[PDB]
Amino acid sequence: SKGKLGEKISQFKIVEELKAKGLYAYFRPIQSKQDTEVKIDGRRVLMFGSNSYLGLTTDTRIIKAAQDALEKYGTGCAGSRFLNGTLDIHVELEEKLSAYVGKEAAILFSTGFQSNLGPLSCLMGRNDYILLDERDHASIIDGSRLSFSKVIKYGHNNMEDLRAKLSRLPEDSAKLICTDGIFSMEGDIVNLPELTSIANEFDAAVMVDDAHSLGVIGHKGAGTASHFGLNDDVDLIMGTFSKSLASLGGFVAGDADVIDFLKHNARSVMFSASMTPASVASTLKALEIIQNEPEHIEKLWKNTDYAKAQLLDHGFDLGATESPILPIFIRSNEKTFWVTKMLQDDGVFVNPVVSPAVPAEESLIRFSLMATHTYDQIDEAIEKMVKVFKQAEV
Amino acid sequence: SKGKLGEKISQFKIVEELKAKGLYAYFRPIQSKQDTEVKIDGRRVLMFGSNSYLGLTTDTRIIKAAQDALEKYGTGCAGSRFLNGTLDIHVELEEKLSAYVGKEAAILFSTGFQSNLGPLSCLMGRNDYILLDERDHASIIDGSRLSFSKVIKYGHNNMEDLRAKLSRLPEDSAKLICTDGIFSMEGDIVNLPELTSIANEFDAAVMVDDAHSLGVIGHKGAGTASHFGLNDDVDLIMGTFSKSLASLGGFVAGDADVIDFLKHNARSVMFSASMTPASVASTLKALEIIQNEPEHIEKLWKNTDYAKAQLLDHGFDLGATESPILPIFIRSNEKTFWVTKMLQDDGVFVNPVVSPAVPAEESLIRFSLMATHTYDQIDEAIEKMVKVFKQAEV
Ligand SMILES: Cc1ncc(COP(=O)(O)O)c(CN[C@H](C(=O)O)[C@@H](C)O)c1O
Ligand SMILES: Cc1ncc(COP(=O)(O)O)c(CN[C@H](C(=O)O)[C@@H](C)O)c1O
Repeated sequence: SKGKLGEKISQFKIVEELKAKGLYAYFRPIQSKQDTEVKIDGRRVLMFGSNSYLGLTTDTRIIKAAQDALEKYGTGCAGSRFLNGTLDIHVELEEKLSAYVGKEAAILFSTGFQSNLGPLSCLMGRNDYILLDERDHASIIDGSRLSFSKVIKYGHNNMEDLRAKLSRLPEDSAKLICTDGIFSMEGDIVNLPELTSIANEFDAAVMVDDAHSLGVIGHKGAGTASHFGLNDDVDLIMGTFSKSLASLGGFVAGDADVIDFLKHNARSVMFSASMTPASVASTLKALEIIQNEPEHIEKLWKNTDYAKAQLLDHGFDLGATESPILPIFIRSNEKTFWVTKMLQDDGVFVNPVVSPAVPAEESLIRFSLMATHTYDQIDEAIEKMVKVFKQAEV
Repeated sequence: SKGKLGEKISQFKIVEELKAKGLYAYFRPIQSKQDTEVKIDGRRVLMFGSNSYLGLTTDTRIIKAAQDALEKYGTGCAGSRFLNGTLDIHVELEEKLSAYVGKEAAILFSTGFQSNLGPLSCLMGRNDYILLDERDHASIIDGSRLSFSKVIKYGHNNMEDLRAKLSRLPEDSAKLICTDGIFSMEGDIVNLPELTSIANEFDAAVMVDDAHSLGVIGHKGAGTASHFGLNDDVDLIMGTFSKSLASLGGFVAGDADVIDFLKHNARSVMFSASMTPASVASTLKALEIIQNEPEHIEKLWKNTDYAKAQLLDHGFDLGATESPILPIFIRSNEKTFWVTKMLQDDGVFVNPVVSPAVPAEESLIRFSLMATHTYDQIDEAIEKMVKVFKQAEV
């Protein structure tokens, strides 16, 4: 029955207002591959809003690997990994990821989101604590809320605040610190050296979410611990397959004993169907390409360095990025919606960040690079972004 | 750092004990398609532990649809639906599911699990209530824990308990009742007529999880509301693609206004990458086959009725199933592990249910049918289950 339910959704007017103003730019149906240009309503649009940092969702070797796994294994596993849903290829991908990030063992999950729900829900319990950077990804906060522990947020990359909050806690309690590696809103990197120095002083577990780091930072893209040399100070390396690795799913890697506990105790793997064969095979082939062909990472960074220089040279106000995520400040929700829509209509796809995710005065568009971008495409998008920022009076 | 973390996992000994006793039967790597027989360590095993109720993960039309979508759309969308991760085919599948279950609109999620997290986390808030059957799936409890509401469990299919608990709540509060349609542990059906009569008297929203119901009950498999004629008394129909539909993902269907609110407010869709093209295409083709070819559902039920009769005739103790899930009571955790392993070694795959999921005295194995099972395969598995139950002294 719908009386109270209708009242619960009654105040949510922003979508109807964006649509009626002709500003609504969400859920655009793309008609093509995710690539440097996409097709929407039959036309071509430059894509600067993707997480496919290495451009690999169009790699024919990865497409064929997935098609071959469909041929051999079919469309789905139709069960949980612990029962009837494990394939030989899931185990192969766990062994290959463990080798890649330098850990004993790994467990896959069917999404990146569920990869954070698993360890955050089941390791810390009653009388224990989870410490979260306040800018951590939504799946980390949600995973931590599914624990029976006390969740404490600390200021963004604020090591004095982390240390102070750890200092207040009972000695006879377990603690876990969970952080994004690269944070996707400003593209900044966690202070892993100081965070792990603090974790060691308080004997806190460390988990790093490398969604935006794998294929981006670290030796051969192996992530944030690799970038800092701190593999031995990080208990759990989490990653996703939905960004550089061109697929869907994620993993948690760490010591065999911890991984054995997770794979039998995390509800998000015990009670959810396993990755499809096609996604396992595409992740395996993408992982082989990222390591064997260094050109993908190198050009991602050539594009990132070029576009960042060009944006700063044209006088854009950039956030404190250290990654291929170039946050461009607009500082008005209304201008951010207007710029986003006018750019889409003019052939450029960027992603808006608006209230209530951020304050109006910090509203921005995210311009993300892919290894497959050309300097001509970057130049075309920046020319159009100068024109639209002119029209919008930013 | 690992001192307290090592202490947190120290008491978890059951897996090391099962392995050392030679009883461990979990995470078996299958080397073939999910089918009526699977290959494990090179040998052939009858599969009676699957959720693929219609046998469709091997349908060449569904395999080819997925391979064609890889060819056209690549391996992944690399973003959230609201940004750069919507395809025309996602929208097509939402419109087709809305038509199938008889609702205005639908929103996909990348897993069934995340399909429950979405509506349960974001509709009821502070000062509101979620009412859950105590046997609801883990993803429903977890979704409800991610709300800011008060979560109340009621006794399993206990309508007097549901009504009593609703009666205690403030009138000036929203309420939502969430139930599995078919419950997977005993295979029983929710009392939807009485639950919806109570919901109407208290103006509570109703959500049904039809993971095990789609392709199983209802007209052309359209689920639990369809089975009872109660579409107009159910606000939200949730389903998964990982069972009859042979794929990965799920959806929530309902009124356009409610679905518009969810798709913009559910963290599990705002902050998680969209279904891969291959999985969208396989779900679309499976959905077309389930409706157009009635033989799949009919034979699922011919197999279910045959196997249930044969189990009862051989004197097995069955749970209160109304579905293709045939729960066989063993009532000893040690016998359940032993029977499960001896059956696997002898060529039969069933799924154990043990403490702490259930009391020792209610421990059981689940024997599930698929439309593609033959009566000969059913007979072979029951012959082997009689032999192993003899050896185990059940
Ligand atoms: C009633 C119900 N709802 C939701 C889900 C989650 O849907 P999924 O993410 O697509 O798996 C399941 C999963 N049931 C199986 C289980 O919990 O064993 C799982 C393996 O598919 C379920 O049984
Ligand atoms: C830091 C981080 N962790 C975990 C996840 C979840 O991984 P997924 O389930 O594979 O998507 C994301 C998703 N980031 C994107 C986002 O939140 O917009 C999402 C679309 O992929 C992320 O940015």
